[PDB]
Amino acid sequence: KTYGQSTYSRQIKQVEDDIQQLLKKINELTGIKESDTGLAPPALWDLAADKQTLQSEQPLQVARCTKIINADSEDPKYIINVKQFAKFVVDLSDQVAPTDIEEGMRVGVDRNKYQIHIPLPPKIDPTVTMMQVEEKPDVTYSDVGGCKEQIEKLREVVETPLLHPERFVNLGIEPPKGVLLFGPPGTGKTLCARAVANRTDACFIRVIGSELVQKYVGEGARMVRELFEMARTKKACLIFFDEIDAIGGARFDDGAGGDNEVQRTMLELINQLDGFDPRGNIKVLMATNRPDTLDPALMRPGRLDRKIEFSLPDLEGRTHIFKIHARSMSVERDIRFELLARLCPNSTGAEIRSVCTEAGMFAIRARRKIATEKDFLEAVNKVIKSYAKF
Amino acid sequence: GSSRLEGGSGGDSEVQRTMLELLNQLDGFEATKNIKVIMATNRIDILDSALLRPGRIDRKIEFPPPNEEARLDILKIHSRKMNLTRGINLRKIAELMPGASGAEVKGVCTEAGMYALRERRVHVTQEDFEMAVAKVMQKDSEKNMSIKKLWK
Amino acid sequence: KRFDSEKAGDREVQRTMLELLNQLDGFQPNTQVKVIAATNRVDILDPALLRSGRLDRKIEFPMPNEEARARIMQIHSRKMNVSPDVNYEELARCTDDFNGAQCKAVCVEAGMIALRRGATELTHEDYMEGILEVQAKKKANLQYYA
Amino acid sequence: IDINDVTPNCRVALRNDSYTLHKILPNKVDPLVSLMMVEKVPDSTYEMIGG
Amino acid sequence: ASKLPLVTPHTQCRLKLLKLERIKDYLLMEEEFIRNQEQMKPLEEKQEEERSKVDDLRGTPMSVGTLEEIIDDNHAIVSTSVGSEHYVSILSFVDKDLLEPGCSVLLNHKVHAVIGVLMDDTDPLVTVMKVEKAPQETYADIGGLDNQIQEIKESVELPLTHPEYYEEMGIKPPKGVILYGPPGTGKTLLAKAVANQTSATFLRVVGSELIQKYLGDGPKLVRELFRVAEEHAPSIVFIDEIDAIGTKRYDSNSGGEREIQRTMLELLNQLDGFDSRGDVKVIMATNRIETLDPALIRPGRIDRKIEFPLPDEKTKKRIFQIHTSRMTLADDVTLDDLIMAKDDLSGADIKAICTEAGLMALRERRMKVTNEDFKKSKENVLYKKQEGTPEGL
Amino acid sequence: ELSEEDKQLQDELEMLVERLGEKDTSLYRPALEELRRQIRSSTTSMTSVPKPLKFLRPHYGKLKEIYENMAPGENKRFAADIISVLAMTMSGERECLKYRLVGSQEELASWGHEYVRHLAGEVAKEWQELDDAEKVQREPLLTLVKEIVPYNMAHNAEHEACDLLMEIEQVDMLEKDIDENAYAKVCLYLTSCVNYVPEPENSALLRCALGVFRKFSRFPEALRLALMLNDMELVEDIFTSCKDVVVQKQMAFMLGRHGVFLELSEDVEEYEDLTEIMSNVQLNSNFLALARELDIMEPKVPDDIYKTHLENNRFGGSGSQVDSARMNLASSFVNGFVNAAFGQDKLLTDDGNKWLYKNKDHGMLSAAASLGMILLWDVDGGLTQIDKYLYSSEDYIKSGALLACGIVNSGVRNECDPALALLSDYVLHNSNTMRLGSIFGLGLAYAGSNREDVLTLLLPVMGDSKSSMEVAGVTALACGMIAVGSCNGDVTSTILQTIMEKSETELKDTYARWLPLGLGLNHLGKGEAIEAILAALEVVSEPFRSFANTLVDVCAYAGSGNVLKVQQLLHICSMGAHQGVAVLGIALIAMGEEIGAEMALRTFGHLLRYGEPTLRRAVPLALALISVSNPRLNILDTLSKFSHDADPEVSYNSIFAMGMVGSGTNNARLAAMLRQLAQYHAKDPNNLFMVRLAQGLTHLGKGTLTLCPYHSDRQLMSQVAVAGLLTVLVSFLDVRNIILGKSHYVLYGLVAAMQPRMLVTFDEELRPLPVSVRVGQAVDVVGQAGKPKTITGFQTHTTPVLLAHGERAELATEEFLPVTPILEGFVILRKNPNYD
Ligand SMILES: Nc1ncnc2c1ncn2[C@@H]1O[C@H](COP(=O)(O)OP(=O)(O)OP(=O)(O)O)[C@@H](O)[C@H]1O
Ligand SMILES: Nc1ncnc2c1ncn2[C@@H]1O[C@H](COP(=O)(O)OP(=O)(O)OP(=O)(O)O)[C@@H](O)[C@H]1O
Ligand SMILES: [Mg+2]
Ligand SMILES: [Mg+2]
Repeated sequence: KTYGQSTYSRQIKQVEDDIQQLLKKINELTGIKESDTGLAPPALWDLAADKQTLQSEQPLQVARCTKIINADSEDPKYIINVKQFAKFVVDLSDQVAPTDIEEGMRVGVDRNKYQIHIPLPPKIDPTVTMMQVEEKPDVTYSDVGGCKEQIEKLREVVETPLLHPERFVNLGIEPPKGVLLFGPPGTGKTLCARAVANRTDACFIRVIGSELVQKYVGEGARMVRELFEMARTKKACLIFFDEIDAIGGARFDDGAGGDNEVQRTMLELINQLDGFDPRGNIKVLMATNRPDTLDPALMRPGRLDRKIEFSLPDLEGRTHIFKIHARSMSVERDIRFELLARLCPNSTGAEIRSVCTEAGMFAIRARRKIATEKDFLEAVNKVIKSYAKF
Repeated sequence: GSSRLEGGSGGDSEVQRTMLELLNQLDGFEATKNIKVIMATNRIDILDSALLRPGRIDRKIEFPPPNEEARLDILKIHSRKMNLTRGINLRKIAELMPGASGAEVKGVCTEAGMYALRERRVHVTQEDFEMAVAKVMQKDSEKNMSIKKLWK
Repeated sequence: KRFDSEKAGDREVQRTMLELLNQLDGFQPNTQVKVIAATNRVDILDPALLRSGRLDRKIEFPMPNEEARARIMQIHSRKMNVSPDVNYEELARCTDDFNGAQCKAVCVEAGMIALRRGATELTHEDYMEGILEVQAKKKANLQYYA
Repeated sequence: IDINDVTPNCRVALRNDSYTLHKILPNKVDPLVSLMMVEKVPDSTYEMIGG
Repeated sequence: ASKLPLVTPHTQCRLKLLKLERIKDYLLMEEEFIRNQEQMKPLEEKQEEERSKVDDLRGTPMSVGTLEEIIDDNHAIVSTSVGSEHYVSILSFVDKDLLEPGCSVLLNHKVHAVIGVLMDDTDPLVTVMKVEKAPQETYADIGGLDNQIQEIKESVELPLTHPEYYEEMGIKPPKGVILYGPPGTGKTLLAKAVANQTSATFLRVVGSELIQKYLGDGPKLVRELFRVAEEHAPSIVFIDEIDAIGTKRYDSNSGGEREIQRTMLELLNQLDGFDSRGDVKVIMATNRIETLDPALIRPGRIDRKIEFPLPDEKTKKRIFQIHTSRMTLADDVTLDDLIMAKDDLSGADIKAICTEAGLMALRERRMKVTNEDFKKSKENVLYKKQEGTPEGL
Repeated sequence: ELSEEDKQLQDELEMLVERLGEKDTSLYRPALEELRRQIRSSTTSMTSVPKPLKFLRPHYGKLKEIYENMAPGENKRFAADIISVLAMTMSGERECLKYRLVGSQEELASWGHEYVRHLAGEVAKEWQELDDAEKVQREPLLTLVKEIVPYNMAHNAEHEACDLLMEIEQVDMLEKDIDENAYAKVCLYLTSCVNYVPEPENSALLRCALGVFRKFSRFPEALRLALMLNDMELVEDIFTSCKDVVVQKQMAFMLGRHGVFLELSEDVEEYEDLTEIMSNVQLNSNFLALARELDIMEPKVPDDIYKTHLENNRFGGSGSQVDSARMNLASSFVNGFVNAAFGQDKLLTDDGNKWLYKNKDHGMLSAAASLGMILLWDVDGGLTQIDKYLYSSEDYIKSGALLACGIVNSGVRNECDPALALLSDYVLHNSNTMRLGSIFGLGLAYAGSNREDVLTLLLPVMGDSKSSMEVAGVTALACGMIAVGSCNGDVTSTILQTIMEKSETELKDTYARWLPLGLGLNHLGKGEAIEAILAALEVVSEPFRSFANTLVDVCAYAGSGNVLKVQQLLHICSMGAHQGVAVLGIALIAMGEEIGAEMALRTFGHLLRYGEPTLRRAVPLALALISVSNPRLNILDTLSKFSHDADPEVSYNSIFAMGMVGSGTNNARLAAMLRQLAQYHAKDPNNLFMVRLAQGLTHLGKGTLTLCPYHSDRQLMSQVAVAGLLTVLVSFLDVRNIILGKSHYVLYGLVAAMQPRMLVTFDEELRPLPVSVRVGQAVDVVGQAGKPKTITGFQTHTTPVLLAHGERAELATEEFLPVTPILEGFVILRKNPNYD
């Protein structure tokens, strides 16, 4: 047997095995054999055997997707383009009001008279619709230690104007609509981005620069346009371009074409950010390690108004980071996190988190259930000193 | 071959599916099976590196351009199945054809056959072979100098 | 610019450019549709596109001078409650090598600084702080200069 | 028709109104591999490939 | 099977025994009830004829479409083979957990309602990338690493084998490992050994395979490599020869250098970015670590950095024994004489020595390898040194 | 083997089997000390069995022999200690504990946790096996346990310490060394273990937790535990002992929420205000303040909920002719539910007589009561509006006004006793309809009060001759609600006498089902104390006897999670009509622990799959009770399946259960499903009535009210709320005759369970104080190291938030320190002195 993990370990194992066996017996007795045709469990062939599939196939007809092109006269007369089928001049159904249908939107049409029955959401690239955050991270501003002024500026750029709009309209201020985050690796740029995503009560669209690079000519620009249209659809929506240096390289066209397609994608991004048309209620973050490579047009105010600089934390910030990262750890009662912060010279929150994890693993190695100050010291020696060449 | 993730196809291209199945069969069949495989290539570099892995076809043999004796033997091999007249000195033909390769030696035989055809006899002659070499080697030199001019 | 290169992709945009050239000026002259074009770079534009029958009036837009900077700051401070102390001439002198966007940034940053401080109306100090913020100047950790 | 005869990659005939497999039509195997055996490969030897 | 989430302390405890005893009691109740009711009445006929009604509802000639978008109200836009798209109703007998954009759905012939979903091929890139059991060997072959093996196990194996140790302390396991050392020390060997000894989908990619010839394909390849790594439960992604794609990242470069940099940036984001990485472990090997990017090997990206040194005195003997295990030798082999020289010999060099000695014995027709054969093979192997003598010394 | 120098040096002692035996003293102390150091030395791997132990394993018999009976000074002690540690691997008898009892007395921390845990398990096993007769032998075990416990507490094994003390049953020892840091974790673990343990130990665990909380002066937590324990003397003691008036106000809020009133002595400080908070006099004012803050004041007419124009009007002309009176009744119920507690309504307020006379027969009674439902919690304003209808030419309208007054007073307590003052006149009136209205109004107004005057007023009605079975059952229900959780001898004797007095033919009536329900409500929550009632009832006719037996048993074991009782009920299910009550009681019992709730969901699914119509007509009503106000997608799908069902009773019960599950949630998906169901049952009057009721329930209040009995982190149970839910559901058991009939006023029992979802935070002087909070799904953090987060998927709002089921709230900033840790309901917040 083993060395003994717990007095109840054998009982837990036995009960788990019995639970698995009972589950197997119940499954065998009730049937529920897997189906290769994608059939739900018989207990959920529910209203499907009958009584709603019947009453859904009887009254609910089949509509066909089409795209309106023109509306003729005040009297309803709509030109539609059924994909790969045909084009028709069609009328509305009694259920749909004329105001619901506009030019360019997708409308379902019946198969007999081809009249519009229901408007449909706009067609959007899967690769741009998957940029939306949907589920937001659990990080908060309290988990970012050592950055007070930076976070204050970031909030007043992205958070406060959305939360308390009247405060700025009253004083006649148009708050900055873009911010750039730059600094040494591991300083907390993406962490602050996650905090902003969590706190925001609005659309958060996450875009990675490398995604906009595409094989075919004129694809990054199309993706950028679709992304900004989807953003405009919303009442207010934040876009975060991580690693923007991938596509924001400075214009250097000369002789043989070099990165011309990426430059075109950048130009489309610039045009969307600031151009003839008015940008919606869209606030834009950008995080990068090499702000130098960015182009003057993109770094101009009106596209990136604020430039927040992230630097290695001070002693107090290092102490706060140590506390934050040791919060959810099994540690002794009194550990001099101030001593640890001093003992680690200029270093990043990533280094501090690595130190905490390595202290925990030294404990796990020595077969202890409580990380000690000695463990933390050994972790500092291993991370800050031994790997000092990196 | 070339590579398994080459054009971004993710290995789904037919050219790479064929390589995958060839490698699968090669790994499946055992060494002590008296089924050996000999693969040849004029372009070793572009060859896929997954075939030269240990546990597969790893041994490799090189082939310089044929020397005089090799050229004569290849000429004999490719002229075996042709009606040749008495006293045909393929050795003198090989000498009159210096610095020729397998393709040239193969083509000279067909050209000699065609010249015999034009003369309308069922046998190839030494003069026919001489004219055939004079034609094929000269056209090869013409192609070489054309390539040189294009480079210029 | 059109160049003889073996790289594809550029040839498609070149074909679109040729169509645009023909539409601007060519067979079937057009006299009812005007054109306005804006470019950050004119050294890369094709000669056939910078011709005198297609883009006749090439207007240069220089970086603003002191008076231009003062006017821009006034224009963008029209709507804000600004005290009658701000020396827009001093701000123009101190904002050398700026553009209109940077001057707008100066004004909006002055407003935001006032908001941070909790002030109803802006001030010359707020404007100078905004100028410093927009300049995006970093310190070298020491100032050994006299 | 027994399913065991409905093998992968085999031509079949489906009825008109409702597609219902009702025959297993002949298939062209097209064996392209039984045409490159050279037996013992006579008259191909080291002596005559000298060099 | 959608069983209760215990979420008791999650460590062996009396509360976790009580919550678990309760589940067992309820399951026993259900089992007894179902058994007794089945004995009283089979209900097999009732279970049947519901399938008959379902088959009636979904006609005989079911067509295969392609789901495009779910309106989230038991309605969908489905594209037929020709290319047309229809706005139909997702019926109640279709397992909606399988529906996702791009899936192959089964459509009714007349009404085109979604009445099922078909399974799809299993090779996006999995068959190409996965290594299966490593053909080389298990941990037995590796000789003289020991501490490096322990570090790798603590990185990749232990989290899957005993996760309670980590869950107790509340620390998450170290993110990734990078194996660095001079050429021929055993980085790929250890990676293959852990791959064959582990229970997680192991994926291997050589950095030279990420230098694609078309714009954006390197980034797409890394994106898809990490895409089919969360789809396969626990997984280990081993990017061998990272030095090809990762580099100091000097801005002043032209050509494919920019594309390589973009690929590296995408890999950086995948390793640590906005989104949580799920349960995937990354291993990397590099003969040349000094030229890598600090952003690429920063702590949060790669936690552990293992050094692989050249075998010194006894690891050499161990590799020699391991590689000569399946090889008959004459009783005059001075393996100690072979290893005694301080010739910076590598394990790959030892393997080549053994293979060449066997090959030349075979050439000479002998039935056993000799000490002179080993010595001549070693001399031939060490003949591949090159360089200049006086230069640098 | 490679490093077998360890083997060689281990032999240096192993072969010297008597190295300590040899007379030379150089090998006595140093040798054993070196062996102890080696075995205690740790390793670099977490694999198994440290190398020294794996090496000394075989040398067990000789290790024993070298101990035997040599000199007792130090040699025997050290030998015993090494034997003990080695005894871990052999895993036979209790040799580790034996030798620790007789061996070296060192500190276990020097030996490590993997050994302390083994020794603790052995101590527990020996204590359990050992009989009480051997007291003097327990003392060494007691001192060993004393040594173990603080070690676990200091090394962050609070769960282990609690487990050991619970196994040896000496749980009272914790309070003496709990310390102020591990008290939170220990109390949480004990309170979590309380649920899954039998009766003789659950109370002990709760009392130990309360002791720790009182020791550290966590008065709100202590009062929560006292309320759970149902120890009113403890509740009074805690409340009076608390010497901080603000904390006493917070506890007064908790007591008022739970429906518990303490008769405070007039001399107590701030007595009138502490008694005003408990009486919920300000509840209506706070509710209206929240409504104004959230901007939901505008009344909503039933048409807004119905949204007929969205549906495809295929039959907009000569459509199906539904019962217009029934649909008007549905509209009245929907209006009442939607506008509940707000005070304004666009139908009855503007011109109420027209809307009332639009209905027919009893529909007038229900519509009139809807006015009180709307004016809920507004006793002051209830009368000035209900007076117009209190004097009407229609007995139905007057009875409805009586019930409306009762409803208005329900949930709040005044010193004027308006409900009694108004409804004591018509209790014995000769009109049975007015009797019904007055009885139900009084019951709803004084539910959970245990008022002797009201009870003695009501009780004679049951025995009165000129009282229909309906009035008798309604009086039993009212008495049960008034005396819920009281075991009133008067009520139980009266109900038993009434049941015995009636004949078999009279008991065949369904209205008679309300008497056993009354007894069960009276005895609710008192398990093992209903044997007397069962014995008394054993002399009634077989069918009704079985029904009453099952109902009383399930009501008595309500909210206990008794697996044995659930097993008995499943046997009953697998005959008569008591099977439905058995199915309902399964949920009634499992309504607590989430584990039990979900396993019961599985069991109910199997019950619907294999079952008879009687059982199937009751499963849907069990689902609603198990998950009321918790719109779970799986449960909603299950209910939607059986909404379109052949059995009309199953369809009706499924629709109403869907409404109950969605009660007070405004769930968009549920609203869409209900509109689809209205379209489906466009031409079925009863089903359409049920659909309209379900829509009204779904939009109960305006998202500001809940019917969930539980509160305070889903740990405390509301007797009045459970009583109302049981009333409505047991009535539904025969929906055709009661609800779709002449007695649908029973639906107003839900007013008992109606409570707000708000989270309003006040200052120290009972004044609104907006504060930023994070609202997200709760996360269980038991037995997790450190201070892990307590919420997931959270967002930030300002103080007056509406909390959905399973939503915890946590203050965003450290500016304010809450008096109570459970951020829910009304919470007083204090400034934090060390904010910056
Ligand atoms: N101030 C900080 N407080 C707490 N944790 C921090 C801080 N700075 C960095 N970290 C840690 O660093 C980890 C690395 O992510 P981070 O956001 O810092 O990277 P980054 O600066 O955006 O990196 P890159 O330059 O590679 O894009 C974060 O997960 C967080 O744990
Ligand atoms: N310690 C060792 N034990 C056994 N074989 C070894 C050892 N070191 C190297 N080898 C041999 O080296 C051969 C070369 O592969 P290996 O995995 O060692 O390379 P590597 O260290 O990853 O080198 P590179 O940096 O060039 O990728 C392996 O086949 C293995 O047989
Ligand atoms: Mg980042
Ligand atoms: Mg390698």
